[PDB]
Amino acid sequence: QVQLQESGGGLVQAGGSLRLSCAASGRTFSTYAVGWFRQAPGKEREFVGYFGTRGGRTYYADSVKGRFTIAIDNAKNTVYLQMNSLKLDDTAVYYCAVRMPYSGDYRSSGTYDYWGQGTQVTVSS
Repeated sequence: QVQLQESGGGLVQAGGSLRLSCAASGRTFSTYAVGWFRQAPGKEREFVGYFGTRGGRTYYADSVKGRFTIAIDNAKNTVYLQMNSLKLDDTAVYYCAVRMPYSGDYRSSGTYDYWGQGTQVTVSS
C-alpha cells in the first residue's frame, strides 16, 4: 500500500529558507505523480506545486512560483519542496499527495489518491 509522510517542518525566520521532504513506500514515486498543497490558518487547502514523475517537469502556483521548487532524490523514494525567501503568509501545514498519470487537473485536490499527514511551517517576523 501507498503511504506518504512529510517531514522538515519547523519555525523559520521571514526571508529564510527551508526544505521539506515527502517519503513514500517502494516505487510509489515511479508510478505516481506528486503534488504539494498547503493549508494556512483558517483558510482552505490550496495547490502549491506539482511534480510529474515521467519527465521531471514541475508546475507552481503563482503564489510561490520562483521561490519554491520541487525535486526528487536519486533513489526516487523522497520528493522535496525547497522554499526560498519565505514570507509570513507562507505559514501553513504543508501536505504532499500522489495521483496517477493522466487522471485530471493536477491543480485539483480531488484528483489525488493518497495524502501525507502534513508538516507545519511557521514563518516569524
